[PDB]
Parts: sequence; structure tokens; C-alpha cells
Amino acid sequence: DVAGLTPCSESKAYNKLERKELKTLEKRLKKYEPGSAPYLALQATKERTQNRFKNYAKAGLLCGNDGLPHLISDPGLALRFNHAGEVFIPTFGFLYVAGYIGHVGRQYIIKSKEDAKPTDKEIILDVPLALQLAFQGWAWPLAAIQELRNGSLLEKDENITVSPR
Amino acid sequence: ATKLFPKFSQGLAQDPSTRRIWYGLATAHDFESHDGMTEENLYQKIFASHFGQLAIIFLWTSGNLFHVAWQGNFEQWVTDPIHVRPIAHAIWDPHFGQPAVEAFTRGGASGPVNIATSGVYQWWYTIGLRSNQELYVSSVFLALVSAVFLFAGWLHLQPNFQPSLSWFKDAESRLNHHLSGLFGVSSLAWTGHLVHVAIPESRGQHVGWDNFLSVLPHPQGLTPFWSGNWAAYAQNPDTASHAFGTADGSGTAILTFLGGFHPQTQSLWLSDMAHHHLAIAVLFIVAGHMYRTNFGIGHRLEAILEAHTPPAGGLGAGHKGLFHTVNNSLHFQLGLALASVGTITSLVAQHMYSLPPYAYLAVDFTTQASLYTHHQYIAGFIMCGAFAHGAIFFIRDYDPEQNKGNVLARVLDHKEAIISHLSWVSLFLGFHTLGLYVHNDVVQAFGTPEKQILIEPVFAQWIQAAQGKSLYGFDLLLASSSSSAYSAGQSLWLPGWLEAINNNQNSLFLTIGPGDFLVHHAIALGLHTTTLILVKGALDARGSKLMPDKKDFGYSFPCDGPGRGGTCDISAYDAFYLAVFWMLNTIGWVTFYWHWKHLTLWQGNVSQFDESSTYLMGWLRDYLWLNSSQLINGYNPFGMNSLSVWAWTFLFGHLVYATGFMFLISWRGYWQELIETLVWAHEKTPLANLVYWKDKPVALSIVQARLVGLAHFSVGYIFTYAAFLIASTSGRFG
Amino acid sequence: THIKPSAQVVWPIVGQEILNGDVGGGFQGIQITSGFFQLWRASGITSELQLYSTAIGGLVLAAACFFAGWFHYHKAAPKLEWFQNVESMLNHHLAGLLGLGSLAWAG
Amino acid sequence: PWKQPELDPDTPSPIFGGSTGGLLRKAQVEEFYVTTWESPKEQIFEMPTGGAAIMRKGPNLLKFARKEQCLALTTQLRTKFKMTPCFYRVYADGKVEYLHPKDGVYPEKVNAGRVGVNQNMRSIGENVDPIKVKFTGSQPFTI
Amino acid sequence: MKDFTTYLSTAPVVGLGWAIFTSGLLIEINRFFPDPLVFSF
Amino acid sequence: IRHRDAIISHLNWVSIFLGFHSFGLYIHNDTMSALGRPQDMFSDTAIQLQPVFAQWIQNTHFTAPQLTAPNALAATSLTWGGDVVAVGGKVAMMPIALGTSDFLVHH
Amino acid sequence: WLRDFLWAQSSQVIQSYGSALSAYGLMFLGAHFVWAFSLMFLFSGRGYWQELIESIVWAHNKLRVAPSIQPRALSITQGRAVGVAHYLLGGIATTWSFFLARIIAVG
Ligand code: CLA
Ligand code: CLA
Ligand code: CLA
Ligand code: CLA
Ligand code: CLA
Ligand code: CLA
Ligand SMILES: CC1=C(C/C=C(\C)CCC[C@H](C)CCC[C@H](C)CCCC(C)C)C(=O)c2ccccc2C1=O
Repeated sequence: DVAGLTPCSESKAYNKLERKELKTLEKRLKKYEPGSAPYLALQATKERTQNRFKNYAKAGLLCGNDGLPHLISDPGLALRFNHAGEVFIPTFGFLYVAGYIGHVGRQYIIKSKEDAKPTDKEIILDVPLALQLAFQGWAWPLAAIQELRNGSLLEKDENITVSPR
Repeated sequence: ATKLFPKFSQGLAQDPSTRRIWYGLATAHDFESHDGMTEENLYQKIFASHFGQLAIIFLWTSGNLFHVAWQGNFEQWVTDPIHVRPIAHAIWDPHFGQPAVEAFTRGGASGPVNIATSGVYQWWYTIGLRSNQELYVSSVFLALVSAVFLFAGWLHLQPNFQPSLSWFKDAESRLNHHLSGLFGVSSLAWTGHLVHVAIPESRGQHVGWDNFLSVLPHPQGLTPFWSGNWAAYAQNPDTASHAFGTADGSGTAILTFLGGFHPQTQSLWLSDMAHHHLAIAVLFIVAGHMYRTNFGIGHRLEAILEAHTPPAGGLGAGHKGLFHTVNNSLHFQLGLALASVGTITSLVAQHMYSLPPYAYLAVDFTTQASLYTHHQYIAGFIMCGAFAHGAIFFIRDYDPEQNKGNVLARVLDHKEAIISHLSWVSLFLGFHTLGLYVHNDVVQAFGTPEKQILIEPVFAQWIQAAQGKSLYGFDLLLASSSSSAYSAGQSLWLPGWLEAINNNQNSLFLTIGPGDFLVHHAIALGLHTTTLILVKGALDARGSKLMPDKKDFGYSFPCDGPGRGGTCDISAYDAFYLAVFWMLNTIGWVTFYWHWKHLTLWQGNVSQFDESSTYLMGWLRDYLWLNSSQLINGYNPFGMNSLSVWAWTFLFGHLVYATGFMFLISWRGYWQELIETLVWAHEKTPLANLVYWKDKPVALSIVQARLVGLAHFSVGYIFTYAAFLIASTSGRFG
Repeated sequence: THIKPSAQVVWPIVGQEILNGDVGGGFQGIQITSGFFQLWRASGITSELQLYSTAIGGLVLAAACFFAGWFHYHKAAPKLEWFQNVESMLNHHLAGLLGLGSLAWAG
Repeated sequence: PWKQPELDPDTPSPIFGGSTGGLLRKAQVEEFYVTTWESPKEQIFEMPTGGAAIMRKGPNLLKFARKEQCLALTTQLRTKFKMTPCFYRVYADGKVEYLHPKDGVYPEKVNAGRVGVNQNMRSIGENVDPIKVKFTGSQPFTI
Repeated sequence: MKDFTTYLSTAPVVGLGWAIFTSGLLIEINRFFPDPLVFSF
Repeated sequence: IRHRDAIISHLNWVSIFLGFHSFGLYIHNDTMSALGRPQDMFSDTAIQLQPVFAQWIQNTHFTAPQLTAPNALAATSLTWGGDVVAVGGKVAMMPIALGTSDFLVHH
Repeated sequence: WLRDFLWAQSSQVIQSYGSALSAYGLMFLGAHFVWAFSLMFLFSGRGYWQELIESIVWAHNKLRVAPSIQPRALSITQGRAVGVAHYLLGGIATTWSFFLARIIAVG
């Protein structure tokens, strides 16, 4: 009941939206014979709509004055009101995947800059090396913070090209 | 060559081309680049130009007063501040037709008039002006003020009266005087006028110059001021059932803190405004004895800048050497002033609509919309000017040997980090805002709108709950009686502030949903991206990896040619000219949000904005397409309504936008070759080669191309949005 | 005159199955505006078997054209004198590429 | 060169019809440029002011309204046939000024006779800031 | 073969392979888990 | 190439003249509509700039099977004139009238 | 043209949501996006983007993730080509979506 938002299970406009979608799906369904492929496709669409409307309920979702679900944003408020999985956990998973991609790219750049003509390796990928680094990045945050600790993650400003003042 | 028109530029005088005119107009007030001139002459020209700009301001407001008093309905609006629309000025167009004259006769006038959206009617009714003769004498008084400002501009430029160079550089005395006199005693005089005139005029008592010095502002009569019994002024405030024009429900209170709004007119109380300006006056006068004048006490600005260096090398040399940097560079002070005035203008826009200071202003929807749009566009333009003149400071007058190791040298040292982090936050905001908007649009397109991502603005909702809004729930400050903030002053302004903030009719802390949060994040994206462009221009103004010697090429140069891969739009001026586009887009976003939210609030269909601002098709259809029906129907083969001029200037703005595209897409060479062919055609024809041009026709310069395209773009943008805004807010509301 | 022409069917994945509109005739799909239905009606095509055979023949001819490009570049590349015979090119194009094609379509 | 050649207006023009990108009213009011060369044989070249012309075997004289057209024709003749032409500038009063081979050996060579002007004896980027030269009329690169 | 393998080792081919793999993974996830919005089991 | 400057200059002049006497006509109509002068417009009712040449060609081609193509049973198209051909209750092809707006958009 | 052709129509495009025509409206909005996205390739230049790329290069060099292939801004001809291509694509797709949605919903 936070932010003046009713839960989707106890909401009123949520049910109106569900009935409206089921009504237009049934209106589209009534134009076809029961033993037809469009009938089966529309029945599958109606079943998916009902399952989505049921699964959006009984999960702590809140909607305000329109039946459209709202996402609780602040952690702590989301943690104490069963809304952590709305945005708190998805950004944790996204940060994991984004750090995976960044660490794999960093490892490929560092390992490809060692050999002669690194631009050829950049534009013609070493597929076994890329796949080896792809399956070795499952522990990207530990490795990243350890390179931060030993200083190999950062480059000294004396060795970095600097625009004139 | 050596023509007399560019008298401030010998090099422009010996220019046998039409560009000599154009560069003779654009470089008119760039005195630093004028040949054979010194700093003292530049400062005197600055003083004279300031006097002229002031005289023009006073002439414009005097003309507004005269054109309201003459051919206006100020007295009729005073009698009925709800029904009859204000009149700006009469229309005398000989190109008009009879249906045009009949359609433009509004507000009980004898001819075609323009409905005023400036808000001078509400302002002048609030400050106590009631009759047309008062507006007439105010207009002639302001014309006289402009005349004596012309006298000042002429006289202070005369020999033996020109101020010395160090006189303008007296920063401490100027700060002290403009804090004490320009701000303090000016506000004291304003609140004295408020107490003497506007509060009695809002209480049905006429206080003019004829009956001045004989009507007591307060029944106690200035003895509470001497005795310190200042609570006697806040004793009998105006009741809720008080008429603004009459004395019914009146009270005897000149200074009070009655928070909220006047129930009859939905505006701030006159006694509240008088108390506000009095407190501002005493605080400014107190703050205006800080700096070291010729007397033995005060503060030296240079010494304060020297002393505020953090230990352990946190800011390096600190703020040392900055006093001469600010004082020597006019562009540093210009950028600081324009930035502060733009921030203040944005504050004025964000606070006038939520807290209407003028009587019967909240009911006038078109007036509030036009005022907000005007203030936000002016604020954005002058923030862009602030950053541009900061870049001009970095190019023209910046000595690294003077301020070595200070904050300026440090932000020049890690300018790449600042630009990169600003680019990162801009990319993040734009990527995810567009991703969410496209996701919501696709979800709504598929017929199942519940799949859309709606993040509730819990931060701003919690802030508003902490300030009195109980609709979001919570148990924060100003919403629970047990909180110390609620208990403090619970009989001072909370009984009015909570009443004003718990009502959904006014614009004070409106209810915000996920669409409001999305558009606010888009506004943050616009601000961050415009800032990124402007600080990339300013920090790389004097040098870059592509152009190390950008300081030697000045502030506004076209390019360096096709060498080194291509170098077009590398100056800080071009970065400013791109940031003008981005600022126009940002202010367009904020004005779209304001206009749609307020239109849905005035219509009562706030749920339409709540469920329609989520996806961009709702913005295109329910706002841009739905509200444009009355605008485009201003004139048609069927007939004409009063919004014909707004339709015409809407098409006008679209056309000037198109001409901006004309000047922006093509750059120079096609036009130079076309002008060459036209020159041959004119030279090799009979009956027309007798008349010849004195100045050779040439294509406009690339910098001039950007300037003209930007000017047409901005004019079309402003005219189009003003037309749509005023037409939509006036075709269905009054 | 009552069923809209439709020749594109989408996969139900993320709610895009609503794009398979009720075009008529007990079918769901995107209403096409290319006019291929009218072209096939003008060509005498009745069943889907003829469309299948035309698709197979078009794939065979496309493979033949790709083989022709590979062959006439890598294997048997015509010389400059072969390309410069503009009179022969014009005669063959006017008689066989356009005239014989028009006669075959008329037949 | 050893002796500066003088412009001869009586030298024949190359075989060419009418011109449209040729001389405008600037020729009779301001300066106009004249390119001369010595063709060893009859050959067809392309003018920078239009189509194609045929130069006569012997002295050839052409007129242009811009020095860039003269140098474009000069470099076309030098790259195509190694012609070594030269152009003069004629003012409204008839003053003739020798322009391209000032020492007669072309500016690609040195000849050990020219004096280097407009040269800065400091490295680029060592110039002073614009604050150092303010209200003086002197640019940072002009010192 | 190794010339063909280096051709597939070029950037557009591996980009197409990655795009096909990621699109197929996301499409099969969305098909076998219809309309995922709330992280619950 | 030798008279490209004259070509480009004359083309530029005719482009300017066409742009003026078409778009300025449109702006003139917009202004005099917004000024409350429907009789001052370049419309089909106020100032008739009818396409007389196009109308004459339409009338001639409508009478092409009558005298100049006597073996044609009807007109080569229904855009010139005649009856209205409709299929399924929807208009297949009907005669097209050309007026002041048609002249304006064609120019 | 603004009201009786562009505003009287295009109501089907914006109201296509929840129907089979909605993708057209989606494309319509996307087309507007592409038509806007071209403009800064048509405006601006190369030095600004080159300096921004230099700052980004500094950022990637601080983290030692600077590419061996040096990133550069698009060429002036390349920028003009990208701008005209995205502008034409946005305009053609806008007209395509608006035309098809209007002519399918009421046609
Ligand atoms: C509405 C049109 C539009 C859009 C979307 C952009 C977008 C962008 N501009 Mg531009 N700009 C525009 C018009 C536009 N501009 C115009 C008219 C001008 C005036 C000339 C400028 C002037 C300008 C300047 C001066 C600067 C920018 C910058 C930027 C970036 C801002 C960062 C951001 O918001 O995150 C990115 C957000 C986006 C919406 C980018 C589009 C990416 C979307 C998501 C599509 C991604 C691909 C997608 C998966 C499809 C793949 C297939 C497809 C490629 C076929 C971004 C690339 C700044 C920059 O470079 O950032 C560092 C910068 O310095 N622009
Ligand atoms: C994997 C390589 C890699 C890494 C580690 C980084 C890291 C960084 N970039 Mg960079 N970037 C990259 C590739 C990379 N970038 C590419 C390919 C481009 C061209 C599109 C850019 C364009 C770019 C800009 C324009 C900006 C950054 C910025 C940043 C910083 C912010 C973090 C971030 O996610 O930015 C967001 C980064 C992106 C949106 C780029 C994503 C590009 C693709 C999708 C990722 C490529 C992955 C790669 C192919 C994996 C190779 C693996 C190998 C085995 C084949 C950070 C230092 C910002 C900055 O300066 O912050 C301080 C900034 O403004 N980057
Ligand atoms: C406190 C206000 C203030 C002050 C004192 C200055 C003063 C100055 N600025 Mg700054 N500036 C300001 C605000 C200010 N500006 C703002 C708000 C902007 C953002 C728009 C700028 C942007 C800016 C740039 C980008 C540059 C300056 C420059 C200059 C100098 C040249 C002025 C001059 O004599 O030429 C007189 C100039 C003109 C007469 C040109 C005005 C043309 C305008 C745009 C036309 C009006 C638009 C439209 C057509 C009006 C008709 C509307 C239509 C519907 C009828 C001077 C030092 C230049 C400079 O220092 O040179 C290096 C420079 O490059 N300024
Ligand atoms: C106490 C004595 C005193 C006073 C009253 C002034 C007054 C003024 N001087 Mg100053 N000056 C003084 C002493 C003084 N001077 C001394 C001693 C020196 C030498 C050291 C100078 C040196 C000096 C210079 C060098 C210049 C001035 C200028 C000015 C003008 C500033 C612009 C203006 O009108 O403000 C207008 C602004 C305000 C009144 C307030 C600022 C606005 C903020 C945001 C508050 C807004 C209030 C409210 C919300 C809005 C109300 C209006 C709305 C309802 C419509 C003003 C006339 C300038 C000039 O020539 O004129 C332009 C100028 O260039 N002065
Ligand atoms: C009457 C004989 C004849 C015919 C029918 C054609 C037909 C064609 N020629 Mg060709 N040509 C001919 C003689 C002929 N040529 C001669 C004698 C010369 C030398 C002077 C050339 C030189 C020539 C050049 C230089 C080019 C063509 C091209 C083309 C194609 C034009 C594209 C088109 O209309 O698509 C119509 C497409 C179809 C109808 C699809 C089916 C196409 C089939 C497979 C071709 C069958 C005709 C073929 C000539 C039969 C003999 C080939 C046999 C040895 C297997 C077309 C396939 C262009 C090309 O390369 O296109 C690929 C091209 O650039 N022609
Ligand atoms: C809709 C937008 C628009 C408009 C109106 C123009 C207008 C113009 N461009 Mg441009 N063009 C544009 C966008 C636009 N451009 C863009 C974006 C590009 C980039 C690709 C180009 C590329 C381009 C090229 C490549 C060429 C042009 C040319 C022209 C001219 C058209 C010829 C003509 O008859 O004009 C007539 C003038 C108009 C149509 C403007 C409106 C006139 C109205 C009716 C006012 C009438 C006079 C008025 C009453 C007097 C006002 C009085 C006042 C001063 C008090 C004209 C100056 C051509 C040119 O130079 O001339 C041939 C040319 O070669 N343009
Ligand atoms: C923005 C801009 C740039 C900067 C843009 C550049 C350098 C091109 C950037 C191209 C990117 C790398 C294309 C690929 C974008 C995405 C990484 C690909 C899609 C990713 C998803 C599928 C995940 C210029 O260089 C320029 C040059 C000349 C005139 C105008 C401009 C101009 O406007």
C-alpha cells in the first residue's frame, strides 16, 4: 500500500483491463470455427493473457488508479515490502552480465595488444581465444577488484595521451 | 574598399563584398576585437550600452502600460477578473477583412484587439493599480525614467565624466552597494509600497498620491515597530471569505506568514508578500556591509580567495589567483552572471505556476502557460550564453601562469575525465529512457498495456510527503503530528501550507506518476547532454588533440580545412550552436510536459495524462494531435474563428523552421557557384548590366551559415510552440 | 472483394501475434499491399502447387545465375572486345531480351 | 630568371571558340591574369574556365580572371606535357607584374637567392596566450 | 579451409553469429517463459 | 560545358520564377484565407486558374475512340471521362476532374 | 494540407494501437526517430565529434581498454552520406507507415 498504490490482486482497474482484453480476444475468437489454426492461435493468446494477468498478481505488484502495475524503486523500501526483485535484483543481474562483457573485452584487448599488428587481431577475431575468455569470465568481479588492488586495472596518467591545455 | 560602415574594424572596411555588411552587423558589439581601442574605452562603452539596454527595457514596459491603458479593458477586468479576457493592444491592419475584424472584436471592444497573455493585468491588479489614469501616469513616468537613463548613457560617456578603469574594478564597493542599495533598500521601498497601497487596495481602500500621507497603513501606527511589538502587525489577517476588490471579510494586517493561497483568488497573500520583501530587504542590507570599502572594516575578496585553499593538497593551490582572473576577464563575470540569472529565471518559472503571486492568475490558464514557456526558454538561452561566454573567457583572457595549480588549472587538467563522465551519464540516460519509452510504446501497441515498465517516482513522492502531501501515505515530516517539523510552527504556516498542498486543483506539488518520472528523467538527460556539449566546447576551447592552437584562432572560426581527416565545427562557437539545438529540445520537452500535465489538470482528466504520458504515441496523439484541432481550424474554407492568427503564426513557425533547415543542411560551395553563375548572368545581359553592385555578392560564411540557420531554427521553434500553446489553451478555456 | 490479401504470418513470441489480423477467409496475417495476389490471378495461378513450383524454379534459376556469375568471372571471363560489341548487345536485347520475352508472355 | 621575360600581347591565342567562364567585368576594372607558354607541337588541352582548347605550335597566350586558374593551367601543362609556362598580372592601368617563376626556377626549388619571410623561429605551440597580447593589435602568431 | 576459417574469424561473421545466438536465446526464453516482468521464481 | 554557366543561370531563374508563382500563390491563399477574404483566393470559386490545356487534352482523349481511334470500343482509360466502373460496391475507376488546386500542385 | 490531409488523416496511424495496424504506427514513430536522428549528421561537423572521441579515448586509456584500431569520427563526406541516408529512410518510412495505415483502416 506504499506510494498510495493498491496491490494488483485487490485492485479494481486491473480487473477492468483484464476483462477488456479477454473481451476483445473473445470477440476476435468468435469469428473463426473452433477446429481452425487461427482459433488455436487466439486461444493460446487468451491463455497467455490470463496467465500473465495471474502471474502479475500474487507477486507483490502494485498499481495506481489505472490497473497498470508500478515498480517500487528505492531499495530498503523494496526490501521491506517484498519488491526487491522488481528493480533491485534485475540491476544486480544486469551489472553481473555487463561486467562479464566488459571484463571479457578488456581481457581480449590486453591479450591481443601483445602480438605484432594488434589491429589485425582486432578486425579478424581469434575465435578460440574469444571463446576461452568467454568461458573464463564467470568470476569477473573478483578478478576486476584484484587488478584494482594490484594496480594493473588503472594506467598512470604519465603514460596516457593528454590533450593540450 | 575602406568603407565607412565598419568604423570599428579597418579590416572589415576593406572588404569588397556583401559579407562586410553581415560581419559589420554581427561584430557590432564585440568591442574587444575592435581595432585601436583600450580597456578603459571598452568599459565606458559597456557602461553606455548598459544604460541603453536599461532605457530600452523601461521604454518597453512603459509601452506595455500605455497600450494597456489605451485600447484596453483594465477597468472592466478589474470589475470582473474571471469572465472578460484581458486586452493587449488594438489591431489596425489595412490588409484585414470584414470577417477578420468581426472575429477579432473580443472583450467588449470597439475594434480588433489582441487577448493579453503576458499577465500584466493580474500583476497590476495585485500591486494596486485600478484605473487607466494610473497606468497612463505610470507609462509617462517610465518614459521619463528611460529619458534620464538616456541622459546617463550620454553623460557618463562624455569626456571629463568617463569613469576610470579601476572604478569599474572596485569589486568590493560595487558588491556592497548593489547588495545594500540595488537589492536591499529597493526591496524595502517595494514592501513599503505594498503595505501602503496594495494591501489597502486589496482591502477596498483607495490609496493614491492625492490621499497619501493621510491614510495609516496599520491602526497601531508605527509604535509596534519602535517598541519591538512586531506581532501587532500579524494580528488581524484577512479571512478566507474575503473579496479582493472590496472590504468584505477584511482585516488589519500588513505583515504576516499566512501560508498557502488566498481562497477567493488562488494567489499568495499580499501581507505575506510584503513580509517576504521586508525580510529580504533587511537581510540584503545586513549582507551589504561585508566587503572592504574605503572605511577600516570589511572583507577583501582577494584575501578570502587566497585563504580558502584546502590543506593536504585537496584542491592544489586552491582558489588563489582567482580574484585577478574574475576582475580582468569580463567574460568570466558575464558567464557567472548569465548562469545565475538563468538559474533564477528557471526558479521563477518553476515557482510561479505552483505558487501564483498575482490575483486571478491561476484561473488564467493561457497566461500561466505563456509565462512559464517564456521564462523557461529565456533561461535556457541565457544558460547557453553563460557557457558560451565561459568558453570565450577560456579562449581570450586566461593566463595559466597567473592561476597556476588552482581550481581552474585543475579542471583544465582533468577536463577529459569530466567530459567522459558527462558523456557516460548522457549516454546512459538517453539509452535507457528511449529503451523504456520504446518498450512502453510497443507494449501498448500489442493491446496489453500492463507489460509496460512503470517505475513509481518514490523519491520525489517521499519528498512531497515530507513537505505535507498526505496522498502518497508515509509517516514523514509535515504529515504526522508527532514529527518535530510539524510541531515547530504548527500555528504559523502549516494550517495554510497543508491546505494548499493537499488540494489537487492548484498546481502546488501536483500528483506525479510513472510518466512524470520518465519525463523528468528525460529532462535530466537533456540537461546533462546540453551540459556535456557546452563543457566540451568550453574546456577544449583553447586547445585539443585535433587542434592544439585553438586559442590562436579565436572563438568563432569555421574550420581548419579537410586536412587531418576533417575539422569542421571544431570551435567552441560551433559547440554552442549545437547546444542551442539541444537546449531547444530540452525546453521543448519541459514545456510539453508542463503543457500536457496542466491541460489534463484543467480539464479534470488527470488520469488521461497518467495513463497516456507513459508511451510516446500518447504524447503524439493525446497532446500534439488532440489539442491541435482548434489551432488548425483558426481559418479554413468553412470560415474563421478567433484563432486564425495562431494558425497563421503556427504555419509561419513551421516555415521558418524549414528555412533554418535550408541554411543548415547546405554549407557554402553550391551557393558560391550559384552566385558566380548569377553574377555572369547579370553581367552578360542587356538592359540590366547598366546598374551594377558596389559590393560583390558572395555566399554567406560557414560561421554565418550556422548563425543564420540557428536563428531561423530558434525563431520557428519559438513561434510554432507559442502558437500551439496559446491556441490550445485559449480555444477551450478563458 | 471481401478477403484482404495477406501473405506474411508472424510468430507469436512477445505479443506480436496481434499483427496477424483477421484478413478473412479463415486466415490470420499481415495485409500485404504488393498486389501479388492480383498478379497471380492475372497469370492464371489457381492453387498453391503452382506457387510452390514457381518458387522452386525461381530458386533453381537464382542458383544458375550465381553459378553463371562465378563461371563468367573465374572460369570463362569475357574480353573487352566482347563487351564493346554494342551493336550486338542492342540487337540481342531488342530481339531476345524484350521481343522474345514479350512474345513468350503473350503466348 | 636570368632575365625576366616581358608580356607580349601580340602572341597568338590557342584555338578555341567562345568562352563563358572567361573574363568578367573585373578584367576591365581590376587586375586580370595572362598565362603564356611555348608549345613545341599542336596539341589539345583542357582549360580551367570551360571545355577544351587546342594550343598552337609556338607562343600561346591565354587570359583568366583569377590567379588560381592560371596556376591550375600551369600545373596541368607541367604535369601533362612538362611545358613550364608563366603568367603575368595586368592591372587596369596596364601595369604588368611577374608572378609565378620569381627566380625563374619554380618555387619547388631553392636557387639560394630567395629570402625567407613570414617565418617564426619558434616551434608551433610555443606562441603566447591571447591574454598576453590584448588591446595591442598583434596576434600571437604574428610575433 | 583455414582461409575459410579466417573468413569466419572476421568481425562481421562473428558479430552475426553472436547476434543469432543472443537473439535465439532471448526469443526461446521469452517463448518458454511467456511475458516475464517480475522476478519471481 | 562551354555554356554551362548560361544553362545553370537560366535554370536558376526558371526555378525561382516557378517557386514564386506556385508557393507564393499558396501563401497568398493562406493569408487571404486568414484575412477573411475568400473572394481574393486563387481557388475554384474566387479566381479560376483552371488547367485549360489539361482539360482540353482530357476531352480529346475521351473522344479518342470516337473519331481518331475508331477501332477502339471505348476510351483507353476512364480518367478522361465517361461512366464510373465499380467492383464490389467500391469505386474501381471514375473520371478525375482537374481544378485550380490541381493546377497549383502540378506547377 | 495540414488539417484536411495530414490531420484529418493519420488518425488511424495514432489509433492503430491494440490492432493489427499498430506496427505501422510503431514504424511511424520509429520513422520520426530516424528522421530526427539524421539531423546531427546533417548538422554539426567532424572536429567536435573527433574531440569527444578523444575524450572517450582518454577514458578507455585510463582503464587500459583503448582499442588498437584508433577510433575516429566519420568523414565529412561520410557524415553527409549517413545523414542523407537516415533522413531519407525516416521520411520514406514515415510516409509508408502513414499511407498504409490510413489506406488499410478506412480503405
Ligand atoms: C531525436 C534525435 C536525436 C537523437 C536520438 C540523438 C542521440 C544522440 N546524440 Mg544527438 N543531436 C540531434 C538529434 C538527436 N541525437 C540533433 C538534431 C542535434 C543538433 C545538431 C544533436 C546534437 C548532438 C551533440 C552536439 C551531441 C549529441 C549526442 C548524442 C548522444 C546523446 C547520448 C544519449 O542520449 O544516449 C544515446 C541515446 C540514443 C537514443 C542514441 C540512439 C541509440 C538507439 C538506442 C539505437 C541503438 C541501435 C539499436 C539497437 C538498433 C540497431 C540496428 C540499427 C543500427 C539498424 C546520442 C548518440 C552527444 C554524444 O555524442 O553523446 C556522447 C553530443 O555530444 N547530439
Ligand atoms: C568491451 C570493450 C569496452 C570496454 C571495457 C569499454 C569501457 C568503457 N567505455 Mg567504451 N565503447 C566500446 C567498448 C568498450 N568500452 C565500443 C566498442 C564502443 C563503440 C560503440 C564504445 C563507445 C564508448 C562511448 C561513446 C563511451 C564509452 C564509455 C566507456 C566507459 C563507461 C562504461 C560503459 O559501459 O560505457 C558504455 C559503453 C558502451 C555503450 C559501448 C558498448 C559497445 C558494444 C555494445 C560493446 C562491445 C563489446 C565488445 C565487442 C566485446 C569484445 C569481446 C571480445 C572477446 C570479442 C568505460 C571506460 C563512456 C565513457 O567515456 O565513460 C567514462 C562513453 O562516453 N565507450
Ligand atoms: C548579458 C548579456 C550579454 C552580453 C553583454 C553579451 C555580449 C557579447 N557577446 Mg554574448 N551571448 C548572450 C548574452 C550576452 N552577450 C546570450 C544570451 C547568448 C546566447 C544566445 C550569447 C552568445 C554569444 C556568442 C556565441 C558570442 C557572443 C559574443 C558576444 C560579443 C559580441 C556582441 C556584439 O557587439 O555584437 C552584436 C551582435 C549582434 C548584433 C548579433 C545579434 C543577432 C541576433 C541573434 C538576431 C536576433 C534574432 C532574430 C533574427 C530577431 C528577429 C526575430 C524575428 C521573429 C523578427 C559581446 C562581448 C560573440 C563574441 O564574444 O565574439 C567572439 C560570440 O561569438 N555571445
Ligand atoms: C547603492 C548604490 C547603487 C545602486 C542603487 C546602483 C544601481 C545600479 N547600478 Mg551600480 N554601482 C554602484 C552603486 C549603485 N548602483 C557603485 C558604488 C559602483 C562602483 C563601484 C557601481 C558600479 C556599477 C557598474 C559598473 C554598473 C552598475 C549598474 C547598475 C544597475 C544594475 C542593473 C539594474 O538596474 O538592476 C536590475 C536588477 C535588479 C533591480 C535586481 C536583480 C534581479 C534579481 C533576480 C531579483 C529580482 C527581483 C524580483 C524577483 C523581480 C521583480 C521584477 C518583476 C516583478 C517584473 C543599477 C541601476 C550597471 C548599469 O550601468 O546598469 C545596467 C553597470 O554596468 N553599477
Ligand atoms: C537474345 C539474347 C540475349 C538475352 C536474352 C540476354 C539477356 C540478358 N543479358 Mg545479355 N547479351 C547478349 C545476349 C543476350 N542477353 C549478347 C549477345 C551480349 C554481348 C554483346 C550480351 C551482353 C550483356 C551484358 C554485358 C550484360 C547483359 C545482361 C543481360 C541481362 C539483363 C537484365 C535483365 O533484363 O534481366 C532479365 C532477367 C531474366 C529474364 C532472368 C533469367 C535470365 C536467364 C538466366 C538468361 C537467359 C538468356 C541467356 C542470354 C541465354 C544464353 C546463356 C546460355 C549460354 C546459358 C539479361 C539476363 C546484363 C547482365 O549481366 O545481367 C546478369 C549485363 O550487364 N548482356
Ligand atoms: C521548405 C523549406 C525550404 C524552403 C522554402 C527553401 C527555399 C529556398 N531554397 Mg532551399 N533547401 C532546403 C529547404 C528549403 N529551402 C533544404 C533543407 C535544403 C537542403 C537539401 C535545400 C536545398 C536547396 C538547393 C540545393 C537549392 C535551394 C534553393 C532554394 C530557393 C528555392 C527557389 C525558389 O523559387 O524560392 C523562392 C522563395 C521561396 C519559396 C521562399 C518563400 C517565399 C515566400 C512566398 C515569400 C514571398 C516574398 C515575401 C512576400 C517578401 C517578404 C517581405 C519582407 C522582407 C518584409 C529558396 C531560396 C535553390 C536556389 O538557390 O534557387 C533556385 C537551390 O538551388 N535550396
Ligand atoms: C554523431 C556524429 C558522429 C559520431 C559518430 C560516429 C563516429 C559513428 C558511430 C557509429 C557506431 C559505432 C555504429 C554502431 C552503433 C552500435 C554500437 C551498434 C548497435 C549495437 C546494438 C545491436 C547492441 C560523427 O563522426 C560525424 C561526422 C560527420 C558529420 C556528423 C557526425 C555526427 O553527427
